[PDB]
Amino acid sequence: DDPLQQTGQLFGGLVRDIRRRYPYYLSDITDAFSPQVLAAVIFIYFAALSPAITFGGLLGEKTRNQMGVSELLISTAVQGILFALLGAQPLLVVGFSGPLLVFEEAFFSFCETNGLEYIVGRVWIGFWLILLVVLVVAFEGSFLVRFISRYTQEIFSFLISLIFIYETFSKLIKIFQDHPLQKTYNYNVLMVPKPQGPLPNTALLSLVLMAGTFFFAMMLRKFKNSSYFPGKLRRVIGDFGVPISILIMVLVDFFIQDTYTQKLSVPDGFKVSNSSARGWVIHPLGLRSEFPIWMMFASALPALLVFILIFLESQITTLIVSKPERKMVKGSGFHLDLLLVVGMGGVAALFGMPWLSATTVRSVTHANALTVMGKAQIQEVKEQRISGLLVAVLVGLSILMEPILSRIPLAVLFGIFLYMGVTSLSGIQLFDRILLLFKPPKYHPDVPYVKRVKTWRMHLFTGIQIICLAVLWVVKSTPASLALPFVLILTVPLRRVLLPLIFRNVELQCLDADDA
Amino acid sequence: DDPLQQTGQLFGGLVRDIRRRYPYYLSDITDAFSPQVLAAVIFIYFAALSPAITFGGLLGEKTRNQMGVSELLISTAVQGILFALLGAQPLLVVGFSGPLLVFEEAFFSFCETNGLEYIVGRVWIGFWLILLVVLVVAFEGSFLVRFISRYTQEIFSFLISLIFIYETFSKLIKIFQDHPLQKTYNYNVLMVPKPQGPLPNTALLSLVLMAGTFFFAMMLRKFKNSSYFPGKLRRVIGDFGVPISILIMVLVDFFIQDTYTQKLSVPDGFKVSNSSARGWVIHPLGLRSEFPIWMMFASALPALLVFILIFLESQITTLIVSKPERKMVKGSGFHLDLLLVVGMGGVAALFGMPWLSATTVRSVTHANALTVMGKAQIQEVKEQRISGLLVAVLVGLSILMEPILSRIPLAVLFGIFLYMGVTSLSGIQLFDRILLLFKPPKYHPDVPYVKRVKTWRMHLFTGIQIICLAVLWVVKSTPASLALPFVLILTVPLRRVLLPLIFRNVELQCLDADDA
Ligand SMILES: CCCCCCCCCCCCCCCCCC(=O)OC[C@H](COP(=O)([O-])OCC[N+](C)(C)C)OC(=O)CCCCCCCCCCCCCCCCC
Ligand SMILES: CCCCCCCCCCCCCCCCCC(=O)OC[C@H](COP(=O)([O-])OCC[N+](C)(C)C)OC(=O)CCCCCCCCCCCCCCCCC
Ligand SMILES: OCCN(CCO)c1nc(N2CCCCC2)c2nc(N(CCO)CCO)nc(N3CCCCC3)c2n1
Ligand SMILES: OCCN(CCO)c1nc(N2CCCCC2)c2nc(N(CCO)CCO)nc(N3CCCCC3)c2n1
Ligand SMILES: *[C@@H]1O[C@H](CO)[C@@H](O[C@H]2O[C@H](CO)[C@@H](O)[C@H](O)[C@H]2NC(C)=O)[C@H](O)[C@H]1NC(C)=O
Ligand SMILES: *[C@@H]1O[C@H](CO)[C@@H](O[C@H]2O[C@H](CO)[C@@H](O)[C@H](O)[C@H]2NC(C)=O)[C@H](O)[C@H]1NC(C)=O
Ligand SMILES: CC(C)CCC[C@@H](C)[C@H]1CC[C@H]2[C@@H]3CC=C4C[C@@H](O)CC[C@]4(C)[C@H]3CC[C@]12C
Ligand SMILES: CC(C)CCC[C@@H](C)[C@H]1CC[C@H]2[C@@H]3CC=C4C[C@@H](O)CC[C@]4(C)[C@H]3CC[C@]12C
Ligand SMILES: CC(C)CCC[C@@H](C)[C@H]1CC[C@H]2[C@@H]3CC=C4C[C@@H](O)CC[C@]4(C)[C@H]3CC[C@]12C
Ligand SMILES: CC(C)CCC[C@@H](C)[C@H]1CC[C@H]2[C@@H]3CC=C4C[C@@H](O)CC[C@]4(C)[C@H]3CC[C@]12C
Ligand SMILES: CC(C)CCC[C@@H](C)[C@H]1CC[C@H]2[C@@H]3CC=C4C[C@@H](O)CC[C@]4(C)[C@H]3CC[C@]12C
Ligand SMILES: CC(C)CCC[C@@H](C)[C@H]1CC[C@H]2[C@@H]3CC=C4C[C@@H](O)CC[C@]4(C)[C@H]3CC[C@]12C
Ligand SMILES: CC(C)CCC[C@@H](C)[C@H]1CC[C@H]2[C@@H]3CC=C4C[C@@H](O)CC[C@]4(C)[C@H]3CC[C@]12C
Ligand SMILES: CC(C)CCC[C@@H](C)[C@H]1CC[C@H]2[C@@H]3CC=C4C[C@@H](O)CC[C@]4(C)[C@H]3CC[C@]12C
Repeated sequence: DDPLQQTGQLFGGLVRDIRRRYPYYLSDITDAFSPQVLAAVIFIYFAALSPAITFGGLLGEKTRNQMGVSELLISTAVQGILFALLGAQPLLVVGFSGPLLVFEEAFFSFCETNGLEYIVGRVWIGFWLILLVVLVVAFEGSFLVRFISRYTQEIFSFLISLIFIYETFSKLIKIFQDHPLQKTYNYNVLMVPKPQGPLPNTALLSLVLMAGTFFFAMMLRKFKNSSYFPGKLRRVIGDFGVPISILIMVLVDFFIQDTYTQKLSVPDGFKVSNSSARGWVIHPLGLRSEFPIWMMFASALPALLVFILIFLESQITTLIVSKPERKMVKGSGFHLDLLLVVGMGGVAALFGMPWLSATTVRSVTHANALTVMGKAQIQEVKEQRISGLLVAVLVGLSILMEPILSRIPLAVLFGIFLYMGVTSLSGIQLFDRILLLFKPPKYHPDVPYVKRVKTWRMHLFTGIQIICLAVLWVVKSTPASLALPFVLILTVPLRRVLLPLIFRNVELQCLDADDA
Repeated sequence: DDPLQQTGQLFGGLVRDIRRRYPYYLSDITDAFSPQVLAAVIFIYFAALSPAITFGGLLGEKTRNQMGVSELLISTAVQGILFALLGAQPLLVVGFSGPLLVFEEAFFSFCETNGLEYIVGRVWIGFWLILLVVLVVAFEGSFLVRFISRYTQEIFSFLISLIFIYETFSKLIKIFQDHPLQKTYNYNVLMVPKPQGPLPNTALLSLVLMAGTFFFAMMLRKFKNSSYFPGKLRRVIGDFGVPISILIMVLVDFFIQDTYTQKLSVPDGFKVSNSSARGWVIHPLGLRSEFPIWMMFASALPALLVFILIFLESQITTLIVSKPERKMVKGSGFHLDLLLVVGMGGVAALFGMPWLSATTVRSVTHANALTVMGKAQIQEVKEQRISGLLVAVLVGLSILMEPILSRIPLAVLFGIFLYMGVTSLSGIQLFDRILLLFKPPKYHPDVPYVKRVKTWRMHLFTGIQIICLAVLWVVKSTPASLALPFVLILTVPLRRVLLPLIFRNVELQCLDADDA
């Protein structure tokens, strides 16, 4: 029954993953028939879209429009639809991530330096990723995911959410730096690409919209598990907590018409950003210049790095989402998801669209959205394919529904990112122990490790995980950001060889447990 | 032991009030030796000052400077010092109120029409208030305060808090109306009296400062009764919850130097606002024109109205502050406080300074500030004279402490008013029953009246008190605002004659109880 086992035959895990979930496929359609599911579709849409808009914008300027917002949106749409329809864990949101953007920057700079075609280079990376993932899934390489314990899962899960929170505030600060609070402003300024100068009331309204959206979302989450209004109405309003918070604060900005706020800009149509550069289908052998055969084979070495990026990102996200404490009964497959995510991404490279990964926050957020609360204990989770499908389709149709997206500020969706960032920390025992450092020892949650492990030893354990978080954040800050996944890999040796020396088994078993 | 009893002798209550509290007078100095007491001094200072600044400003413009901020500040200082040193309940904050402001415009408008000297008119009102209060205290007229039950106390206490909250938002709205969020602004504008035109970033920053101060104050109140940090540090930070919230958000505005925010303006020195109109000491017989002897006797009729205003305001505030549920052991005197408050106010009229009253929110706020929490049950209250004395002295020295006050925005102190407004509702059973209207019947607090009175009957009782609140708010809105105290008087007949018909004794006794 345990997914992470070596069968001892070629593609044994892949078959066993299909065999376990596809029996539930008719349930994966009906279970979606709930208002809570529709509230998740609306929430996770904006959670899924705005990153693809942002990263696409960032790719555009750092890759000279070889790959822009349109390519990313279509990729997130097509791979999102397929993965929802064919995957093992539909609650995983497949999209673009920060470590993937860093690779594209380095790959572009590498290609620029050596003087090779970037987009043609990726096609080969994509082919080697298809070769590697088939070779990995063949021998059931996802068995090594067993070794990654809560220690490494939580260190990861915490770091990703901090980033998500950090970046959100970095955008608010950027708005304030762009539109400073001056004494006088210049009004003879163009706003056709974007505002050339500073603008009045822009930065403060952006803060008001961000703070307000995070407030309303949190207060409606507080309202969900309150004792006000009838139980039906309290849940319905609580389930649609974010969509109400968005609608309100979007309508707030709609009425404030004279003042400027930065909105969600999408491409005009379904066309590549730079048409002169590349077409919709990228040629392996080359576009303009004849692509070298040395790079055609040496594409293996970056593809190995991209595989490790997509593997760890996706497989650790699968762990986090399919934890025992989260009441997920339909079953999670680590081989079929890895095969699709990388396999699709490899074929996506052929059409000059970016390979994606099962992103942690968006996956967690989508799981948390579909998770229902009893009495605070988790009753069940609405595990189905319709939520992940509809989000992907809506992301695909984002280019068409510009009229609607044009009235939605970025400030409000940054308020939603802050809500996603804070909410992501909820079921992380690391974060729980970070709070206990500040709380006195008498006022502890009396959890198994609190009762058994000594207070100073528990804090010492928590201390070492901050040292790891700190080191990971330093590695992230430095140019060597593609080394970050390999530093997180060292978190597994730590718990395996280093901690057993300074700590005891009894404490280690209590602090780091598979189930709680 | 019960204060509200007829002794059956002249000035029996006054003697009995002195006899009960003055034995504790040495305790009323030492009990003030606590950090929590110093945190109250800082909090209640701004709570006491900014109203005198505002009402003084309002008197100034509606009385042609015959009485402005200077007179009000000195009155609140002198009467505040004396009442703290000589009073029965030092926790009562004596200051100017809205119903008193209504009388001063009404009396000025009367004097302007008939063509009489306003300030000389008040001197006679003051003499008749001294005659009435001595005649009332003689026969122990504060025995009628017994008839005022939680019903009328809570209806009052709630209405006063709603006003306090309403007015706060009316000032924010005014700022937004004054400094609208436009596309373009004019920078060639004078700001020497105040900004002549609209200004950028002023209204939104004012909202940010107000929202931020109310947030920090509430989160530090939430922190006070949390389980974070050692018990000493949690209380100390919790007790200084408002002063920290003020300091922070004042320093926030200090760093935002280019943008404009409206600050606390006080007079330059200790001089009357309009020297030409009149001097410090007002002459009974007249200043310029010979004051009529018909008004010298007819001054009784407005003085009777002012007495009823100051009596009900102060005596109902004394009830609220000296409730049984609030752990106040040193004893409350309703005769000695009424004698001082009105008697001082009558003598204050002679120097052209405004008669004051024991204001409900500022009294409640000051009591709530000095109230310590155990475990949520009230352990004790730090009842002493030093808090009320120091506030009054600081209000007196506000005119000299201009450099510090000039850097403090109004926006932040409006955030403190909102905090005072919401916190004032805490120990009001009316407000508690307003929440139970929305909550389901199964999730009720299990208080005596919840289990004894039927849910539909309790909601019917609460419904009638909203009808009263509504009627009182309508009477307040209309020109007849001096009729409001006499409408609140009718709240006592209601519970006495009208409710016993539709309701039963058992329910009435449970819903309206002297102790809980
Ligand atoms: C869940 C409820 C939480 C939200 C409820 C709302 C509470 C707060 C309401 C808004 C007020 C924010 C307080 C800070 C005020 C700063 C004012 C300002 O803009 O100053 C100018 C400053 C700029 O300072 P400056 O003027 O020195 O900049 C330099 C300018 N030159 C170069 C010209 C010298 O801007 C900022 O503050 C930017 C940084 C943002 C910091 C505030 C972000 C917080 C908002 C989201 C809330 C998240 C925390 C909540 C806690 C977690 C809860 C789970
Ligand atoms: C304890 C924490 C609670 C406080 C922090 C939570 C608040 C989050 C911070 C942001 C403020 C909220 C967003 C308000 C939306 C309006 C913003 C704006 O632009 O206004 C434009 C409007 C003006 O709109 P306008 O300018 O478009 O109107 C048109 C005018 N013409 C046509 C002339 C151009 O501003 C106002 O009217 C002010 C409204 C303020 C209302 C919000 C009050 C916030 C203060 C705290 C309230 C506490 C509530 C909870 C109490 C209970 C506590 C448990
Ligand atoms: O852009 C839209 C989303 N956001 C906004 C969040 O509010 C965002 N911006 C980032 N940017 C900073 C740097 C490069 C430009 C944008 C960024 N960078 C990184 N990293 C790469 C840098 O090494 C860190 C390693 O994961 N990781 C991010 N998360 C995304 C999900 C899975 C991974 C963690 C991330 N997220
Ligand atoms: O934090 C806000 C406090 N302020 C700011 C001024 O210091 C304020 N402003 C008022 N107004 C401003 C705008 C023009 C009118 C005055 C006002 N008006 C009334 N009343 C209605 C006038 O008829 C009387 C109703 O009983 N009562 C008030 N209270 C305060 C004392 C205890 C009692 C209730 C009151 N308070
Ligand atoms: C589309 O791609 C082409 C080819 O990469 C870009 O072409 C030229 O301009 C760039 C600067 O804008 C230079 O860095 C290139 O060297 C130059 N290349 C050639 C062959 O002329 C073009 O700018 C891109 N267009 C957009 C809209 O991004
Ligand atoms: C001080 O008081 C005097 C007397 O009331 C005010 O005097 C004059 O100006 C007023 C308008 O500003 C008129 O309404 C008065 O009728 C007029 N009275 C006389 C006798 O000339 C004076 O304005 C006040 N000054 C200030 C600073 O408020
Ligand atoms: C699903 C698609 C898009 C992924 C592409 C990867 C290919 C190579 C994968 C997907 C499904 C896989 C097959 C699934 C099941 C079996 C049955 C087993 O007895 C032998 C291997 C075999 C036949 C696998 C071979 C490899 C396979 C064909
Ligand atoms: C586009 C941006 C600005 C906001 C989008 C949010 C929209 C889609 C949200 C906000 C509030 C939502 C509604 C709130 C509650 C209910 C009751 C439920 O039983 C059926 C759906 C229904 C009727 C929702 C439909 C979707 C809804 C209208
Ligand atoms: C419709 C649902 C099921 C899928 C959502 C995504 C849809 C809208 C997207 C994904 C890929 C997109 C296509 C990608 C490529 C092209 C070629 C171009 O010359 C015309 C548009 C066209 C044909 C696009 C139309 C819209 C499209 C089909
Ligand atoms: C450079 C720093 C920030 C990175 C390392 C994280 C810091 C905060 C960690 C490392 C070791 C930790 C300490 C280890 C042991 C104890 C003893 C316990 O009774 C109280 C907490 C305390 C004192 C911990 C507090 C947090 C701590 C100081
Ligand atoms: C503070 C002053 C100026 C207020 C003036 C009010 C007058 C009427 C008050 C103030 C003090 C009062 C006296 C205080 C003490 C006593 C002793 C008692 O056994 C008989 C009544 C008697 C004699 C009181 C009578 C009324 C009294 C004289
Ligand atoms: C005038 C404006 C800026 C607000 C002024 C508030 C000042 C007076 C407040 C803010 C925070 C306060 C401090 C906070 C905590 C303590 C610790 C306590 O054991 C003694 C008092 C002391 C040291 C307070 C002194 C007064 C203080 C500095
Ligand atoms: C000092 C403490 C105990 C009391 C606080 C209030 C003080 C500062 C106030 C209240 C009344 C004020 C006085 C009122 C009247 C005048 C007359 C004027 O021509 C000079 C200033 C002078 C003399 C004031 C000085 C300051 C004063 C004494
Ligand atoms: C002038 C305005 C404020 C008047 C409205 C006040 C509201 C709150 C009052 C007026 C009439 C009241 C209702 C009258 C009758 C009933 C039926 C009873 O079985 C439960 C309470 C309930 C439902 C009351 C609830 C409160 C109520 C709705």
